[PDB]
Amino acid sequence: MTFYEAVGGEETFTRLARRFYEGVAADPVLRPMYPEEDLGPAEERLRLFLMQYWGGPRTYSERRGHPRLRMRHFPYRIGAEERDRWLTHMRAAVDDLALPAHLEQQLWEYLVYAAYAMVNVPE
Ligand code: HEM
Repeated sequence: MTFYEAVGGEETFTRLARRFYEGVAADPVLRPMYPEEDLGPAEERLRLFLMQYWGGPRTYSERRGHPRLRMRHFPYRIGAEERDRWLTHMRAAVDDLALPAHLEQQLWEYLVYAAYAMVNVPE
């Protein structure tokens, strides 16, 4: 019984990636930063990544290799502003998930830390 299975498995992340990406999609600043006309495959990459990370299927890494996230975000201008907006849509996406307090909190803390860590603009 992993964290993965406990929070609701695959359909929880689908829900989370989906709700996060609607928030991202409708963001004046974040949206033009996702350089795809179609945001479907980006959603998908997130969904899979989160699954894998929390102890679900290793699909992400069998499709793309290692996550090396800080490396993969290297092309992008991720400063305090971009991070804070990313967070706003994650919070909203986590909230809608309506997970039990402790499971919510662990997932949130991770997401917070990871974004804080993703900031890569010497500033
Ligand atoms: C901190 C603010 C962040 C910004 C502005 C940001 C921005 C982006 C952008 C523009 C892309 C490419 C999307 C595309 O393909 O069109 C991307 C990819 C991705 N992001 Fe972030 N990101 C942030 C933080 C995070 C965090 C905290 C996580 C994970 C917990 C994450 C997970 C991913 C993953 C898994 C990909 C695709 C990885 C792959 O290429 O296989 N990002 N991000």
